[PDB]
Amino acid sequence: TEWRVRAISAANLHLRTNHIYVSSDDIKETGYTYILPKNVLKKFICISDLRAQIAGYLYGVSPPDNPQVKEIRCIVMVPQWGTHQTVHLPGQLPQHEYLKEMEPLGWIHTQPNESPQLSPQDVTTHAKIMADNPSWDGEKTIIITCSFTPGSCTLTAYKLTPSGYEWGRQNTDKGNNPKGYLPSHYERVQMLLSDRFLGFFMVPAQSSWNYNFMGVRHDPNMKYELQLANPKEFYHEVHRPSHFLNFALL
Amino acid sequence: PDYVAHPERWTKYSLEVSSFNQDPSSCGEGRVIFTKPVRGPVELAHLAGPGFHGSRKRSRDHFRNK
Amino acid sequence: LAPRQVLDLEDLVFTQGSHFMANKRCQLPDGSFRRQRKGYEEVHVPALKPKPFGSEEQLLPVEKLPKYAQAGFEGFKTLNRIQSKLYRAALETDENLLLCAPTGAGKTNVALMCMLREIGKHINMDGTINVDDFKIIYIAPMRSLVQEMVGSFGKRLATYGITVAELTGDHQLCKEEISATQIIVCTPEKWDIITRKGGERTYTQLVRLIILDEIHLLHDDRGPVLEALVARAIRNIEMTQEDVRLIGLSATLPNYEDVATFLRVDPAKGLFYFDNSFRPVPLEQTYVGITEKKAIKRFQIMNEIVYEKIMEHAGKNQVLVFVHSRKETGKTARAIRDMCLEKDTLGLFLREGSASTEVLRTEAEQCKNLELKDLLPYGFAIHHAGMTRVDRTLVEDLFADKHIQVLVSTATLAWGVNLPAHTVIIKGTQVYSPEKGRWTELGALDILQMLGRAGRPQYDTKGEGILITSHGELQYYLSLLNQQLPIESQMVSKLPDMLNAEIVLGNVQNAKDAVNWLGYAYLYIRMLRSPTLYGISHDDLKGDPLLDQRRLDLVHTAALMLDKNNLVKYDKKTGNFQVTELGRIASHYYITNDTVQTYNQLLKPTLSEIELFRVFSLSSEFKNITVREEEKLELQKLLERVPIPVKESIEEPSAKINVLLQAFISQLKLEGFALMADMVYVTQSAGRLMRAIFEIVLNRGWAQLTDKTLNLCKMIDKRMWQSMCPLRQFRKLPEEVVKKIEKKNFPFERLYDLNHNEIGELIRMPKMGKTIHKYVHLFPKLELSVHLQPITRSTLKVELTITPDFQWDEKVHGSSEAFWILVEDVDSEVILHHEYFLLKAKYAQDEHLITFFVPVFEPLPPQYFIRVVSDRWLSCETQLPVSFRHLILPEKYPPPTELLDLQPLPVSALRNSAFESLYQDKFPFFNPIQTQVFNTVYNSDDNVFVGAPTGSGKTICAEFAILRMLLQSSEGRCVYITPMEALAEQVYMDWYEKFQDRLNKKVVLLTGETSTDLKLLGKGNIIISTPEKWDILSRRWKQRKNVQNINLFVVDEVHLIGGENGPVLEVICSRMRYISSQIERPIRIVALSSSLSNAKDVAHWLGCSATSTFNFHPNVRPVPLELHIQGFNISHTQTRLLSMAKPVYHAITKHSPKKPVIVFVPSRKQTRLTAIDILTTCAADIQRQRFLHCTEKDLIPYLEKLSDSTLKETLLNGVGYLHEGLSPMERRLVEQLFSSGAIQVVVASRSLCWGMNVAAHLVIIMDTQYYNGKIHAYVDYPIYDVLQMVGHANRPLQDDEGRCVIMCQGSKKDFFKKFLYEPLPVESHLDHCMHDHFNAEIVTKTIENKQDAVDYLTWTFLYRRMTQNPNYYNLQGISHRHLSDHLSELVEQTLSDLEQSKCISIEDEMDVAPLNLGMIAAYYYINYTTIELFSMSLNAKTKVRGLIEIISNAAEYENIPIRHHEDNLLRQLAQKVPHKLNNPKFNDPHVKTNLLLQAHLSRMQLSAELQSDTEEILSKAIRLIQACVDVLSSNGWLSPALAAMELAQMVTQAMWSKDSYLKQLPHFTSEHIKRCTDKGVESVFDIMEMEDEERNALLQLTDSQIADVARFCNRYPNIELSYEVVDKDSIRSGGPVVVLVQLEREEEVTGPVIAPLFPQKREEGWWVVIGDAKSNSLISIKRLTLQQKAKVKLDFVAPATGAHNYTLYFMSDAYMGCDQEYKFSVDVK
Repeated sequence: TEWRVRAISAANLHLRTNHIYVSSDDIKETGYTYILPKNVLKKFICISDLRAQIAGYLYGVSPPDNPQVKEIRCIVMVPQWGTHQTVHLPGQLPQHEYLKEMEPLGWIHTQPNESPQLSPQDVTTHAKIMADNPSWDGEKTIIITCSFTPGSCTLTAYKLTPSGYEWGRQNTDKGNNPKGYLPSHYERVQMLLSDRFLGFFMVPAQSSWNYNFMGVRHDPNMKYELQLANPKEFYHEVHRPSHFLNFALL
Repeated sequence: PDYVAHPERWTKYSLEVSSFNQDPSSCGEGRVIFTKPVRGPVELAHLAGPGFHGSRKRSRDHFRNK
Repeated sequence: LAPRQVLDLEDLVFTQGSHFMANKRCQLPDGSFRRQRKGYEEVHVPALKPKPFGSEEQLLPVEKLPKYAQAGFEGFKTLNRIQSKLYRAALETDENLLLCAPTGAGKTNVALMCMLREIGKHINMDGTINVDDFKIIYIAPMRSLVQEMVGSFGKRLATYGITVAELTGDHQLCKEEISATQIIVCTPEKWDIITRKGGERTYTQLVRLIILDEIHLLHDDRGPVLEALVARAIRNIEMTQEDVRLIGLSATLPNYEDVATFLRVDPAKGLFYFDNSFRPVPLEQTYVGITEKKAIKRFQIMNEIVYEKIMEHAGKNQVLVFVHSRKETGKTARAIRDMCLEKDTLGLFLREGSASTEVLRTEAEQCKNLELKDLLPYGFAIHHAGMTRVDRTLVEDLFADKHIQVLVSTATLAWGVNLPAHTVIIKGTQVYSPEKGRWTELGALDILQMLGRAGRPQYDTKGEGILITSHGELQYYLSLLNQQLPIESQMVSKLPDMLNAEIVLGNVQNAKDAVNWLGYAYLYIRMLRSPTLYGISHDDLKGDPLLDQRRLDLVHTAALMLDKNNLVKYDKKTGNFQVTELGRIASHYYITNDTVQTYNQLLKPTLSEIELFRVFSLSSEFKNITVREEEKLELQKLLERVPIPVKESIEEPSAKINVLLQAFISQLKLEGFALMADMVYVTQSAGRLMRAIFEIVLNRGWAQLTDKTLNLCKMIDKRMWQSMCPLRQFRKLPEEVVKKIEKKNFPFERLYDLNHNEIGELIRMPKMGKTIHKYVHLFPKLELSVHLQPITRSTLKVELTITPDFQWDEKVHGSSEAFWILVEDVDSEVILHHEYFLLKAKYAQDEHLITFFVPVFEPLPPQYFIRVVSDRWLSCETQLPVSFRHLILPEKYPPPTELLDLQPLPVSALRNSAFESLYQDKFPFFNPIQTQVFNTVYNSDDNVFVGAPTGSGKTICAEFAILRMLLQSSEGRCVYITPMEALAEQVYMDWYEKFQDRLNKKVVLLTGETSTDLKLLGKGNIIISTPEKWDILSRRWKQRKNVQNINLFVVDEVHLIGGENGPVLEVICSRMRYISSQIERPIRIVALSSSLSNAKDVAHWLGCSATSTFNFHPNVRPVPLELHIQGFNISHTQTRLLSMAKPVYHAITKHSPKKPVIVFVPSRKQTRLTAIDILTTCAADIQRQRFLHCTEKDLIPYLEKLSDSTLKETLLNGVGYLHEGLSPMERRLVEQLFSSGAIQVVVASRSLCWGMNVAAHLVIIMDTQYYNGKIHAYVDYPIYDVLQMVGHANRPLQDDEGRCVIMCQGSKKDFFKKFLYEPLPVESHLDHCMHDHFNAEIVTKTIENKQDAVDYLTWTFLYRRMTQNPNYYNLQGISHRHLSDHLSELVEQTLSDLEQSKCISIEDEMDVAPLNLGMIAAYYYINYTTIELFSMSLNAKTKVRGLIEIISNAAEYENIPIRHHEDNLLRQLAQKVPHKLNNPKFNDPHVKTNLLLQAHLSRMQLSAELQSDTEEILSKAIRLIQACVDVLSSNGWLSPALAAMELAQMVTQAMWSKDSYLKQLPHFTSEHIKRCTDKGVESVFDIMEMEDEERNALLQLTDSQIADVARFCNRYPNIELSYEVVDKDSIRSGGPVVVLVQLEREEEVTGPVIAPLFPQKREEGWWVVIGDAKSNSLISIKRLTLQQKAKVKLDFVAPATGAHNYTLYFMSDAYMGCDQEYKFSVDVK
């Protein structure tokens, strides 16, 4: 029942937005380059938690000039619940009118501790999403990990090689060290934060994205409908109605 | 903290053709041409343009008085 | 200014507060034997002997009282001694009264007598009373006393029909209920809050009497509230100069003369002081102070003292016990009973009177569960305000009837109910004060009130009041009760807050004003009469007799304290105060400055719920609240389980108050006596504190914190968390039912779809399904629709349509529901715009439209969010995202034309000397704009567009063009177009002397009539006209050659093309361009406009080249403009105007003290109100007559010609005012006075901005809004009107600058900031009004097919603007395909509507031809909707009653104003009019027009506003009736046509058909007609034939009267009609028949018709009609004008065969009784 301590800690999450470091200089120049607006990143960090991972699907479009740059125009929050190692998301991919023009570009998630490698749980999740829905191209989708460090948050991006995609779908182990996991599976893509344009959010209608507290009401086969509205923070009152109701019972 | 160890790898971010005055005789591009949007027995002639002088007592009884 | 010193307030603050005593030595009364008990010292004083009656001291009975005041006194035979002595003062005079009487005297009767006098000076003769003409305010210390007084006064005054209600508590935005009642009873702080709100003025407008009950509370800590209230009342009395009576009922204490001075009470005539001897029941009071300090032994000693004292009275008495705790009453009762049982075995049968009798009575009533069951069998009983239910109202009855022997009660009984007892004992005297945080000595006032009940007034002769307290330092009660405790002032402690409240209210604006205000405070009087106690030395007092230095030091210290907290910006140099919004909020919500500083420091845009609760806990209101060790266990228990975690704060007070607030919101219960008390205290504070925090964050623009604070406010109000089911807000639903819904984790939104059966199944209770389904739709819910169109590249015009979607219940929702409209950016982090939306029950279920402007920045946001949040209901909001995906921003406008620095052109630049003579007197040189334009506008001949700010002198450029035209062509003709008729008249008046006189060139002004317009255009060199007149003149341009050949066409104020009536201007300008293209002799176009951003579009539209386009920036005006904008964050319009009243005078003094000022107000009434307010404000200051610069002896000749009394009175003081009600002569006289400089200030209505021909140094605009009756809302001024008002603020000759101050609602401020300083963007609205112009073009054969209409659309300005700003016109792209598709759709939509109304005929989907309806609509210049309605409604048997209703339904009258409160007057008029309309909506222009037309026909006299509206209606009535005549004659219906002709002729003469024809004659009355009728005179012909002497004897005559009557008779038509049928014998079936009729008048008179009542000028028009009355068929009709001779022939087809009978009718549209009728027969062969 340390949710109170965690909420007190997460209340001071805007401070980390004052400084953000982005990995670079390790990426091969060949391939796509992804550009993330600052406002959606700041909001995503603000609505996150220090010990529970959250995730959001990325939708974007290439600028008309060149197709080697991907502009992430939107972030979609879906009914989800996460541990400190992985995020559980519904099987259904988000579907909405505004998403027709924008192609999926992968997903972005936070993690408590910065790690040099890419989490095998993340690799498995990405590979399984690829296998389930063919709308996700093998080379056009990326995993953006926003790891939390003392002071600031360190963004980095990864993509899956064909060998990694093959391994992930057949991987069943969910431990820290699965069988036959090697760094050749993933690769680093180039990502830049830019404030020259603004993105938006889409959140589930008739409900909220966070299901960490009412986890029993979350099923992988659940269906949802999106709406155009900014998400609420992790410890918002609507996310934990049991805490408010039980206290009244007291 | 890899950012302090290898600052070169990481990058710090603050994060805060028309035609006017048409007439029936016109041609060429820019001419706005209309296209379907595919969504009185009595004649009024005037329409469409063309003290105490003590006068003699009137004959009367040809007035309304009602 | 004077030197200012800083004095520590805490040094001069009386620390003891209400416990401070200045009596020092206390002289005991005559009987003062002291009985020490070795445990508690006792002091005894005897009852005072009543004062013997003096001479003529008989008690005055009700019979001697005034008869009107006898009612409300039933139950009393004669007044008491004190009441009788004050009878004269209360009833025979209005002197302010200060009553000092012993407690229990009965001052309530004196107050009632004063109220009766106030009512009796509102008797209203036959009417019972003037209930709505006055108001009385009652101020009482305790709310229980408030309720008691409300009940008593209601019972007394129910005979007078006056309702008295109490408004005390947390009421905010009080409803009309306060306006409904006349006597308001409340607590001092409650009234103080209401006054601080700034809405007090609309309440106290009728207030004439305020009663300050228990004004001896000044010594207490709440004294400063009373001091502030009294000082504010006195200052308002002096300012408004309205006498308001102040009556204070005080206890007998020293320094009462200081209070009498403080109350403006004359010591000789208003001060009444009665010592304790005058008490109706003298009492023997005993005081018991416990010497021992042992807390454990303290209660034992106190109980023993109570018991021994009670046992003395035994049972043959009645003992009342007072305690100060709800639970301590039962404790005391049970302890006393038990100790009587155990100590001496004293049985309770002693209490019971006469053994078993009446024991059954209490035994029968013993069946209660409020612990009375334990005590009711005996004499004991309890009575507490809290948790008593109905047991209170029954224990009161039982004790009143002398059955309960011992009654222990809380102090609330002393105020709530008047049940006297023989002896009263007060226990403890300690009360736990949560704000103090400890136990404190209770208020002296409450002790006095509850000790004033000793001894029944009727059944007792002696009283015994025993007061038990501590022996140490608590014997000062002797000074209190023995008339020895002086009243002291505590205002020093709360001086900064009182000063800040005054500063916010505007009563003070500088250290001088604050020093003057401090004089009315009781503290100043106390310092005068007792300097030593307040730290003032005698030397300082003698060297400063008025204590000016001390008062200024106090003012400076308070100002420094306020400035430190950033509440008031105060500069030491000038000693001036500036009000900050933080200070305004602090004053409105009654929070201390320390709390404000804490909030200002702590509040951040990123605060969460935890930090928000912590910030609330850190308020200074709870500084004294500490954490008691005994309650720490339960505090920790609650701390572990909380929904909002508490940041750190293990056991600090902040944690305590935080968890208390959370537990209160969660409706939790606690087991601590003290804990619940401070929980209640923090809740009561939390209401206002959270409201103030929400206001602060909302004003700061933060969005997330605003939402969180609003949710917290609503949760505190409703005592429920947001996560709970919203249905808990309805208190009717059972708790378990809603609990069942909450158990099912099921969203509330989905519950709308389910029906009652499905709901019952889901909740598992089928019975409750119907109630739940009913309550679901009761929940407030709105639907949002947004229409978005971009104005500029940085602003968007948003039109939000709000459609309520819930069933309205007055029980639940109430009179009105409030909503907050919030628009936010993508991140929902900044509130770009916000406003307050008020939904009224009357207008519920109706769509509401809200228009506002929001900015857009360079990175185009994806979308904006619009939120409508309920101000009261939890979980009641609607969010609508406004997508910008498809937005096309307008093109950035090019830079304005640079003002070249050229040496000014001398007037001798005009080569012609005659042209020079026009200006060589006015000025020697032109302003730089004119010099720059001169070459192009004079030497060149091409089209030129001039855009300059108002007052730059564009009229001189127009005159340049006219002079060039005259120079090149002697007979050249110029046309000048001005959108406003007032501007046209002003320009005509100006140019008449310039051209007609000096240059001898004809100048004419166009009028309504077409023939006169044609004559003027033919003989006029310079034509001045409005868009509508020139439109009707130029529609047939293919026929009138004069319209074709005009050398020059000048358009003034072309920027009004955007505003209303813009489409007519656009159409006439486009038609002029089209004519210029055709005629082959170009018509030069000179366009004058304000600074236009998109001047390129207008120049391209009008053919002006880029070199000849002069678009200047607004900062180019010759007289620089200094513009200031002030925002008033008040939603209510009346409250906003009342708050604006004084800032008008303040701005007048600040900006232009000695220079002319013009004030613009919304309405006509507000003009006079503002003039009077300015005069009162100036007279309140020592200036008085400062706005009058000439002697009154100079003014009297001007005032003689005036008629309005109020206007004359105001002008006598130097302030004038203007409105439409004033006669044109009066307005000209006022303008002449203002221009001459006699008066400095004039107040004008907004509708006179164009009309006025005067300039001022300062212009003040008020509220920038006006009520709209049709939409029952307020719509802001058009920007063009604001620009015109600003243009008045310039005097080039004598002013180096022009200043303008705009006062408007806070939201509107940004719009004025954007638009006023920058060039104005103008769009077109021709697309909405396309129908009439298309119909006119079709009739004129300009548009012969559907493609010709799309060609015609290309010439318009709309076509130009569609490319530049497509989204404004609902256009997607700017491609040729998009534009062509949109134009084709628009023209097809318009032509389909035209064909649906049978106005035109569409053949083969391409060709269009006109029809009769369109023809007549074009001929009479009438909207096509109106002619369609005429065609539909008119049938073959409509009468005049139907005709009037049809006419009043015309679209021309849709714009008739519906002003405020006109509904009552119209409803009253509705009974008077003959033809009553069924189901009248009085907020409907058509009903108003019908009523006004009927009144005009009935010659009824009514208000000036309604007369002004009647003139406007009669302006169009004639053309509408002629159109109806043509419509009826078209179908062939005879009788309706004749009825319509008679309707026209009787509207002209303003009489009904039944009225005798003599009503037309001037100076004729009902008796005049009666005398003629008896003689036999029935028609106007008779008097003309009657002899001069003979007719003179019939009626009374005067020279003027008979002269006018004869003049009318000469004008009366004497036409003779002779008709001829051509070839009567030879008429063939179906062959044409020619009927030739010749008519000629013998009189041969000239001139217009004589219609006195009809406003405009009418020329008589006749209707020769042939028809068959038998078959009601109109065969033919021919309209003509006589012109003293005429020869009219009309023809028709002979029907069938045989002899036919026809009736030739001759009718008139001007007079009555001149209509002729002939019958002829024809034969068909």
